Amino acid sequence: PRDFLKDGMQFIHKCQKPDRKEFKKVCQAVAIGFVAMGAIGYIVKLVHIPINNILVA
Amino acid sequence: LIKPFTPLLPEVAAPETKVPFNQKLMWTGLTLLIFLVMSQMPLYGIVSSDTSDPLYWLRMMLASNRGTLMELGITPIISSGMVFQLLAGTHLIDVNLDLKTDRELYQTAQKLFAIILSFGQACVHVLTGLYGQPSDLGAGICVLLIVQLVVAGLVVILLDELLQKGYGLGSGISLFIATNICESIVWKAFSPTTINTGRGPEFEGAIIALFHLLLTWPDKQRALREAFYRQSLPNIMNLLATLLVFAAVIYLQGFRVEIPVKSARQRGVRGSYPVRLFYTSNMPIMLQSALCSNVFLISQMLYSRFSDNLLVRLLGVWEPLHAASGIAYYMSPPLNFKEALLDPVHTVVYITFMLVACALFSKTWIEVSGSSPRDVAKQLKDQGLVMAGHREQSMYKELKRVIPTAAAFGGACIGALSVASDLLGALGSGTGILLAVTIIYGYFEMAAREGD
Amino acid sequence: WLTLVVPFAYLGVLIGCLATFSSLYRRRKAAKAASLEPWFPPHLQRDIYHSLLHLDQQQRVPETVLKAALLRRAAEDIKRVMAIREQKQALALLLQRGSVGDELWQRFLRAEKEMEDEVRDVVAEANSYAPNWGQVIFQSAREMDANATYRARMEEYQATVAEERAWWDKKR
Amino acid sequence: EYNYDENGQFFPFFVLTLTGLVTLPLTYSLLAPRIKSDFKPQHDDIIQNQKRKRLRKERRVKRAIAVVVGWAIIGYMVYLIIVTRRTAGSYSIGIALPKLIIEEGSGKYVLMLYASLLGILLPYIVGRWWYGSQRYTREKVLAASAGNMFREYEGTMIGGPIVNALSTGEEYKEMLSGPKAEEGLAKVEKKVLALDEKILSAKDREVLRKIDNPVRRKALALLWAYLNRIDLEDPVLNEEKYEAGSIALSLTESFTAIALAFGNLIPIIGAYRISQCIVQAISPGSSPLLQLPYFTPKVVESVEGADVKTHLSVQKYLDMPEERRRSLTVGPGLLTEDQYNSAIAVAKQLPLFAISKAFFKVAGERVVTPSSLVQLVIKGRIIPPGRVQPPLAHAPYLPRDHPPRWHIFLADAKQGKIAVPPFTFTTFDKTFNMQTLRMQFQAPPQVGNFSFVLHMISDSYMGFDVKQEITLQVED
Amino acid sequence: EGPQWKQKALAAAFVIGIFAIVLFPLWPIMLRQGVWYLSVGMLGLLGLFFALAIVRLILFCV
Amino acid sequence: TYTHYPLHLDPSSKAVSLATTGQTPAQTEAVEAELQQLNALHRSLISLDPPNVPPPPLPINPKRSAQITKLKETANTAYKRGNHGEAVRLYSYAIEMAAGRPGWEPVNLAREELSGLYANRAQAHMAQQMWPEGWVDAKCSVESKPVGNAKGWWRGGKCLVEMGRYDEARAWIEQALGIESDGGKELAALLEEI
Amino acid sequence: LRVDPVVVLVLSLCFIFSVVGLHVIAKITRKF
Repeated sequence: PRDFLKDGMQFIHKCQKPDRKEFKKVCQAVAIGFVAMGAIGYIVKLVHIPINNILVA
Repeated sequence: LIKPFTPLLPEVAAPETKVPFNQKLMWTGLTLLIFLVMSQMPLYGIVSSDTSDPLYWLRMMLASNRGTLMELGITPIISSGMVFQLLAGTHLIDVNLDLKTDRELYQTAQKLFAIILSFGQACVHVLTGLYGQPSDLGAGICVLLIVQLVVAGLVVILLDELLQKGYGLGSGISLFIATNICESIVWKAFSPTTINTGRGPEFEGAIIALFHLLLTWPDKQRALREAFYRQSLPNIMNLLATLLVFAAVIYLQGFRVEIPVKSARQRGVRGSYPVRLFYTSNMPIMLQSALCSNVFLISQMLYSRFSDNLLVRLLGVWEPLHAASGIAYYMSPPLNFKEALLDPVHTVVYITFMLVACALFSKTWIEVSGSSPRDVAKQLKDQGLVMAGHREQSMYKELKRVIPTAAAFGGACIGALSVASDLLGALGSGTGILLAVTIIYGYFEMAAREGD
Repeated sequence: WLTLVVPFAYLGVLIGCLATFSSLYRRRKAAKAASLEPWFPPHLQRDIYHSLLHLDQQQRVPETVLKAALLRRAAEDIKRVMAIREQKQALALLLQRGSVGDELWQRFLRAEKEMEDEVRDVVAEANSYAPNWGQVIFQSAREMDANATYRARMEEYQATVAEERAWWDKKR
Repeated sequence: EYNYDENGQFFPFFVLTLTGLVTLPLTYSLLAPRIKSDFKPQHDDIIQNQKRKRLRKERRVKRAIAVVVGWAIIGYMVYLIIVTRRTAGSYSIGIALPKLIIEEGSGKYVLMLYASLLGILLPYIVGRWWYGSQRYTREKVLAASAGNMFREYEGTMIGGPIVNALSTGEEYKEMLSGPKAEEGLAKVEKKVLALDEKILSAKDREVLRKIDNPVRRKALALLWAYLNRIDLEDPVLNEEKYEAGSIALSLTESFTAIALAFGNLIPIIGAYRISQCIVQAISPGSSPLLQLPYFTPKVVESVEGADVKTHLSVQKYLDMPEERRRSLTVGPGLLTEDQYNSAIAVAKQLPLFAISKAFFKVAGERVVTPSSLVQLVIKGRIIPPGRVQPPLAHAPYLPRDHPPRWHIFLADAKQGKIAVPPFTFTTFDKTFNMQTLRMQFQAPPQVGNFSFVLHMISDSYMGFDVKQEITLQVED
Repeated sequence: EGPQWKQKALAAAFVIGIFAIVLFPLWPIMLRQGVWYLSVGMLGLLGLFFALAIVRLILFCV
Repeated sequence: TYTHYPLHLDPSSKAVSLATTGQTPAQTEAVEAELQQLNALHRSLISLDPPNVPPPPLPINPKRSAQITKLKETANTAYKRGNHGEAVRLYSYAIEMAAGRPGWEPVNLAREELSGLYANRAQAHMAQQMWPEGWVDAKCSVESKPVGNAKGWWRGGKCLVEMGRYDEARAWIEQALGIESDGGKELAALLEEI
Repeated sequence: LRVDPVVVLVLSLCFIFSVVGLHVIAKITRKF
């Protein structure tokens, strides 16, 4: 009902939020990891498309 | 009872002394490229292609492809893990103590079950007539394809230890599924494959399309109207929505309610105990996605045979591959914004089901995982930490006042994030984005805590 | 029946490649481990004792000189093992900081094993020399080493009085 | 299922975007105080040139070829677009890659190229990165050097033999390769062995004579020539000397780490002293009065008496009455007034920590509990003998400039070993104002109270050491 | 020794059994219908248990 | 595996001398010193007893200890009589006699004997106003046994303070207090009198 | 039984190359 939502609002108001510097730093780190994995996978698939099409008759 | 099988099964040697962080990262980066290049390579003897793909909805959760060397994927590892974790939780065998030889025999049995189930899966995949026909393909290529699948299964089941035994920074299962989601995002963003559906060929990629449709099209207004938001292929708006969901979940992961605590064995030393708003992170959405995939597969396999029935028709009706007007349809997420706006009751019931299911799954998982208040308070009492209250404030009371609310709120919060990312139209399902964010965040935290 | 031997041939060549690489890598690792430099400078008392034994075989030499040589060899070995026991814990605590490579740790392990083999060999030879002469040798060896280094320190501290007397006569 | 385009229609845009997304951001890669002294040492040009050579960074050749290749690709693709766009209702998917790649002509070539790449370039570069990130250790020195120097460690050695155990490094190999040894070996050995007095070298002549590999004997003779300010007569070896200085400083850092991990008092108190002597460029065992700029062995030999076994530190020298002017500023001899004035003006600016209160204290209560976390507070004003950064070391006889650090460790006297590793810091919290310094460690679980001895040993300076005795408490 | 041989035989029988049941989709069509009927009966029993649980929950709620 | 060295036993002497050419002067002098020490040990063993096996270090032959004690006693009587010359002469003779203790015997006994002899000779030298000799004798005494030799530290500090070098005396008495009871009071008095 | 990690990586690389060689041998036998 509404008691659960009030308890959630209370838990949110009691929680301490991350600052701007920490958020920016962690976002930059996660973005670095994401871009690394994605670019490696994309390069592998792109270079493997024509080699696969030449290998398979 | 599996003592004689112990010297036969090969296991990776333990590290001599220790491994630095750079060498660990190099081991991980060198063992992941092998998994990728093996997943992109085609098998031999494949004849009958363009065949219906069974366990289609499971390929997003389980790393595999259509006809590559990784058809077995990582299913034996996770299958053995789940069955033996269920056996340990249900307490059927005496394997509960923390003895060294007991856990060694446990891991040996797990590896043996994994390899035998991998062999069984390869055999059933070959002899079911999926790649071809046993009488049509021949009697010589069948055993060759069998051994070609079993060798890859053995390679991956033995390579998992190269990440788990200590040479890797984390586990192996949480990477082979976290890399495919990033792969799908980047390939959906920079796709070079053109799709000529008439009236000029267009690019499947997002940025490639925004460049092409802008450079070789008159009426730049109509060149951007179908480049910012088009519904047929990925666009720029979906990419920006994915970026927004990513930023929001990164910011929201950090909510934690620190509690003051000072030790009592060694006076003076202070500290803090964090309880994140994402308590049991990515567990409830994972359980909900697993349940949804299981019920969808069951409904589809039942409708493929008994479509002319009453209860089957009420369970779910599929059509092109996508359920509609059924229970599985209500469990299915809305396609786009207009698809949500055409039927309000569907969106309402889906929102409510997602929220309630995620919350209740988190609440019932917090008891099985062992992080319950009655457990964590006892663990802290055993470790010696006492609440740094005003006048001997108890720990169990505040801990049991904080933990259940945190869990039952984090479940609904992550469910709402997933449903908002799905309704807004972010690239990839919300489950994929949440997994790819949470796993990377956990590994970043582990790296920051260990060294660097 | 070529269709039934083709996959067997594939498996055979794969297993052969795996084995012929594993054996080669193990041999290369063994050669690299054996190519390491010795820890401490070449032993001299052992050389003198074995030269005396060879002169005996190529012979008349008494056994008192042999007992003296064995005593000196035991003293040298006890000094070596004392140094190793002093350095073991320091190297173990230092390896965690990362300021020392692994080759030094391997050299130290090989030196410890060689010293264990040497002490076993010398106590066996000593038991062969005289009845129940296996532990008294090492008691006498440690006592002789301590007394020798103490006497050296004392002579070194005593040989300085000349400079002090000269300085006092100058300042007077 | 696919069908590659046999024209220059679709791959131009794709390759142009993919090349631009890399060549656009890569172009951005291509696009505290100092002390006051009017004294310039001999051979200023050599040491200043070495100091300038110390730092070097181009960061231009690594990415210039990449940027120029990217821009050439962009240009060629724009040309292809402009040329081909002129000449240019179902379901069919294609790829924006050329046709000659999959044709029966270049298929074998591209397959062999990919096989060779993934079978050669990957393992080679991986082994390169592996064996390239193994030789450098935490203290920025070759692992072989630390391994070779660990063995030379002895039970008790201070002053003299530390230089001998330190000269056996590895950078001297790469610094003295080829015929660079026999070019100077004879002259350097003769000068060091003859000109120096037995007070500064007593028995190290034996260790200098016994060694036979002229890549270590040359380096050790050169190190002694540096540490004595010998001014050997040729303009080619001086740069090697002032470089062996910095090499010996780095090896001194490594040796301090080793001796500290071993655990002793005399080796540590000797490693700190040899670090001070190398940074200041004075012989270990000579009078510390040579830190002033215009002093020579004659002046210090004539000011602190004819022949005495103790050495007047800088403090006791500056605290004398106005007699030193009649002692060393006469001016037919030692010095002139114009130089002595600058000597005093630079002596009145050196850091000298003088602690006044060092009492233990536990956080959370008043009496310290056995096996608890106790932090010692030490506070004393920086008074020269007469997050703020301290001025750099006044040592114009080495290439690199050294920020003066301070090491605070405390040890007992009975067993003669160290108790807690030191807490090296390099900044204060601004005669001067009242500073403060803190350091925490775990108290030992006992009931009996015992005494400690803390050391205020500092590097980059010689003669500034505070040895105070404190008493710990455990009441329970 | 005899107990070790018995345990080895039991382990071999168990691995043969699991290796046989994993190949069940290769049934010889003799016992497939009975297995399907048994699975349907188990599913019906599970559905009846779930319905009984839902009814008990609705009754306790009232 | 062993490095062979061509030896040559000398008959009727039982002393070995390295034959002519280890192709290195350093190796030559090292082997020469080693053979010198080997001849020394051989002489000791042949002078021990007809059995050439050394006895264990558990028992101690009391004759040498008795001779050392009686020499120390007569030297103490000669010193208390008033003379100091023959006193320190006989003290040095007793030190030379105690130094004849072989190495296979325990080292603590000889260490304590040399401690006593050096302390007594340092005191006798202090009675002779010979300060450097007294200082080096006190240094040898305190180097032998540093625990319990309060008189040694006291004599060293007094010799220093008398002969100058106040910094060395401060360090000496500081280490004395760090090691350390009338000895503590005497050390504190000497440190305050510095 | 134990195995060194370098052996595992070289085994995986030899596996990939063996599959590639099998494919290219099949193609060669097809074209000729």
